Amino acid sequence: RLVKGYLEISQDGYGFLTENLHNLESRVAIVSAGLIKQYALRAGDYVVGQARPPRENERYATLLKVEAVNNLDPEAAKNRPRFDELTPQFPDRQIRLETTPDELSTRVIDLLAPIGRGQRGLIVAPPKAGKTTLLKKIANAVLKNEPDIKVIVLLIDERPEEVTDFRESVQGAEVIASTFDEPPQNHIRVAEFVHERAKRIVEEGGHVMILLDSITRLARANNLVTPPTGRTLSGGLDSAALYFPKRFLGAARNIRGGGSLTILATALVETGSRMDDVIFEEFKGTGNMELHLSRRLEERRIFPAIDILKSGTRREELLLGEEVTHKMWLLRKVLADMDPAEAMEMLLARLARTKNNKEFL
Amino acid sequence: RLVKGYLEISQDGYGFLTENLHNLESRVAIVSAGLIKQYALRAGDYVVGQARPPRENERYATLLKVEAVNNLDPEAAKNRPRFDELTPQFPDRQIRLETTPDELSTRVIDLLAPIGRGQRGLIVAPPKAGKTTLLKKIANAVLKNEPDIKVIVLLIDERPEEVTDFRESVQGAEVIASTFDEPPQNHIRVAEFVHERAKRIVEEGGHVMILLDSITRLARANNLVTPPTGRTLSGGLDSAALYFPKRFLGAARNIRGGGSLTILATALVETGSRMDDVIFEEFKGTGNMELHLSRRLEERRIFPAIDILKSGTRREELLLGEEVTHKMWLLRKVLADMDPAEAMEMLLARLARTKNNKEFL
Ligand SMILES: Nc1ncnc2c1ncn2[C@@H]1O[C@H](COP(=O)(O)OP(=O)(O)O)[C@@H](O)[C@H]1O
Ligand SMILES: Nc1ncnc2c1ncn2[C@@H]1O[C@H](COP(=O)(O)OP(=O)(O)O)[C@@H](O)[C@H]1O
Ligand code: BEF
Ligand SMILES: [Mg+2]
Ligand SMILES: [Mg+2]
Repeated sequence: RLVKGYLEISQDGYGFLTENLHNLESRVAIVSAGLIKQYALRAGDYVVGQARPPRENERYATLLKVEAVNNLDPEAAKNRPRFDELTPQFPDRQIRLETTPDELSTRVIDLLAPIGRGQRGLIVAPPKAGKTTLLKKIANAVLKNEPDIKVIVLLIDERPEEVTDFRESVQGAEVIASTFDEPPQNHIRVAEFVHERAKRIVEEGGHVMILLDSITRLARANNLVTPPTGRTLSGGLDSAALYFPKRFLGAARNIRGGGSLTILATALVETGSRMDDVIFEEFKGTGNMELHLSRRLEERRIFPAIDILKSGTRREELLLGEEVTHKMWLLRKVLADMDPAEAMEMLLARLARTKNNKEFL
Repeated sequence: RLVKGYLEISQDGYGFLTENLHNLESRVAIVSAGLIKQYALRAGDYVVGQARPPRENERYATLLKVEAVNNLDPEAAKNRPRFDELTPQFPDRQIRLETTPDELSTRVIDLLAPIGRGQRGLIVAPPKAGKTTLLKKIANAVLKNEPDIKVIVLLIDERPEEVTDFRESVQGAEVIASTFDEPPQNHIRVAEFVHERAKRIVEEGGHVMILLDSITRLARANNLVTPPTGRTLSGGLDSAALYFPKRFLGAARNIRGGGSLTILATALVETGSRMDDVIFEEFKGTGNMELHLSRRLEERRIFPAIDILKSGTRREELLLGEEVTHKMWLLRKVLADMDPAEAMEMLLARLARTKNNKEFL
């Protein structure tokens, strides 16, 4: 009998193998501390192994033998550089964007913010600005441009029917979701489990995409979970709550020894709460990529409703050639001085004629 | 002897059958934990059954036998998917509106926010902006367009005489009311009971329609009831009180297995308190419909006093055909630029000539 799951090591030295729901389930498989020490297994490690029905007085199946860890033969787990000791460097492998149903979005993103491997990016938009739809387009583009990259879609505290829509429209990539009906406890648990899985995969030199809608809601759950920390930060935030979201996002990095962790998350702003603004400014100092969306552009029904002037990445030269670098610099200079909605309107009109490369030509 | 009511399960595993007043009554019928276990009854379930006079030393009549649960035989109770387990989808069945005493209002709403089954909608207006009268029009229009839909009206913390007006104007559709004379505890209890009833009916695939005036007042009661939660959001809002209103509203959804829960509620804004505005922005992120009414349009006595540009839904394509989609897109493009009051004036003048479908022609 074969069982599979993702390792979750408890406090007692033994662990369980989880399902896609990322929660304790009746079918989880027991993993003894002996096996964990035997294979240097770590939280989030994907374990596949033959198991047996539980004996009498046993409520969960026990993993008799470990077969594959993170899809590989487990000796390599013993002698590998730990994810935490991997050298972080800047995103050195740009990732072109193109999605057929709306490739305006992909070309505009590419012209506004290049994506590499190890990207620590954020999209900052008010509610109802295509934020979620842009995330969908990016997911589709990645699953066409980088099929090799494990694309993980994490949805925290968001709308269930949107969860269904992405699950259906992601063409099978790992969609982990926890709707707003769930308490922040569920959100934090699922997010951390997915995060650990991603770090374990990257520890195997893997390139991982995490499309995290509502990182702000994740921070909200973190604050709701932070037990006191004492004083209150301006806006209602807690001083020690944002440490966990900060670490969570900062995990995204490029590795010199193989693999990359790229987390692209969606940020809410212009929400009337100092809390949201403080979270945004706190995360911007950690991220390498920002794309700002304008509420007014959406109000005019101009899509993608991007605020071009505020958008950009850091170290684009590492993701773009000199010709492309000068092209983008020219484009920003031309558009820098002038109004947002008009900017998107003529950018769309000019890019609509042809693909971006010819739009240059 | 027969009795009927709605099931309210106590902490001790037994329950009582309630009347329309949605509270403890002397006439409530005891329900043993047994019957609940056999019939798998749940809170809000409507139970009808032959009862007996209570024995000596008994204060409440006891349900000797269960005959029907939610108007259907008890067997289906044992084998049915739980409401929490129902797959949510987008509102896929538009509900077209009309009320004879004001077809202007209903047709403008249809042109501004088409309604589907499972709609999580909201109308946002300052005090004295027709929100109550508009809700009255919607109640009347639904009781003419969708008699099949169980029309439940919930009036929380609102003017009593308006309650009574709705009583003789709702034409018998279930209305559960709790004026501002009641404490917030009564509001919370009654709202939760009605909510559970609605979920239980939809669990039987029923299309349930909930018109909730004073949802902001419901949130006020939630905040007043929340025992501490420690910190406070800007404007005086509690950090954890709003979870319950959020879950309450998010219950509204479209079920892919049949039935729907469509909740439309009245929101108060421009009230001079950060609290109402924070509530509005927070529920806007959960609702799939917003219809904005302008105080100035009321002050000019122009009705309905709708702010067209701010009003709109999400996924209209699922509720309207392509011709209607293009028509409304054209109408907004034309109306996008015009002043609120004057835009409404021109709209009313044009639509007054004919039924909306001929106004298209
Ligand atoms: N590129 C687009 N094309 C068509 N509609 C869009 C586009 N972007 C946004 N919208 C509309 O805006 C609404 C909100 O977009 P969404 O991204 O889901 O919200 P948010 O930006 O707050 O996550 C959607 O219902 C959608 O119809
Ligand atoms: N369509 C309308 N036609 C005539 N009078 C209206 C209309 N809408 C609102 N009003 C007037 O505005 C006042 C406030 O309306 P209502 O929505 O019932 O109260 P509130 O908006 O303060 O809850 C009422 O006294 C009513 O006479
Ligand atoms: F309305 Be957005 F999705 F926050
Ligand atoms: Mg969204
Ligand atoms: Mg009112």
